[PDB]
Amino acid sequence: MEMEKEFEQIDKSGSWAAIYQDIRHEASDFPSRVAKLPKNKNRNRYRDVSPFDHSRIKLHQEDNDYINASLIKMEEAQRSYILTQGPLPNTVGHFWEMVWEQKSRGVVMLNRVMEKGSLKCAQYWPQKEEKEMIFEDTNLKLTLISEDIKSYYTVRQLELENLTTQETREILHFHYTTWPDFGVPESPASFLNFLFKVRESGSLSPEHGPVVVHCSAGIGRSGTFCLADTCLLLMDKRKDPSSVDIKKVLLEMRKFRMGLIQTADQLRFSYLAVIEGAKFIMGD
Ligand SMILES: Cc1ccc(CC(=O)NC[C@@H]2CCCO2)cc1
Repeated sequence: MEMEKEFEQIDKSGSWAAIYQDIRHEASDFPSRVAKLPKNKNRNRYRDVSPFDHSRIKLHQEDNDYINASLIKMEEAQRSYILTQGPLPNTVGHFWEMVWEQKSRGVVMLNRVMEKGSLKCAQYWPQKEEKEMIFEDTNLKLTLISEDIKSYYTVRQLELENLTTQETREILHFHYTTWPDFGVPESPASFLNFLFKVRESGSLSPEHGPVVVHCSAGIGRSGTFCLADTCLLLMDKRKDPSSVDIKKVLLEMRKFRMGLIQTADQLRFSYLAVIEGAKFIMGD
């Protein structure tokens, strides 16, 4: 069923809450035993958000291999994403270790460091060229190279150096800065513009490791980003773009990380973004 029509039918009926709870009821339940070990309590931002054991990212060290991050692998779309929480004071070094080990080109950030008067994430990147960061726990150095500040997002060029081997790589930081403290944006225009800038960069392409995507918990805004990308890619690839079922794509992605899309408003926003993006890409 053409999603634009399904959309107006849910809107006129006002059944967004009922659709959203049907998804919550049908979603996969897999074990998260590593996340709940007592040695990992200070590696988790929220007690109710854990990566499944089968899909979790492992750090390459014998000590403790645990990070709150999951590999979302979309077989038909031929896209992979790592979804992770906003790093904590004790996990900044683990975060950059994962970026290095997985060969990611891009980091996508969908939150501000402070929102609603509370800290949503650590200040994990350098704000001035001449004041670099050193993560001694993981033996990495991070330097700000350049910064391009626009109305809805900022793009930063970073240099990450493995101090062990003296290898360096360029990492692009895509920071969406205007998601509101409450609710979702009114128009998906600036979010779609942002997604097309990440795509243009090569960060989402198969010649690199998976893009690292985060918000505060790594399931809400982060969920919206990968559901919209994968849905628009499937509409490009298939003979009938109207066969793409956004609820079925979301349940497939929820096999790999729990809780993706946190509210009925985020579900409605995801529909709006896909419906609108399907147009501009090929003038519909
Ligand atoms: C939350 C958090 C924790 C740790 C760090 C790393 C850091 O800034 N370390 C200090 C020296 C001064 C120059 C090189 O690094 C950043 C952010």
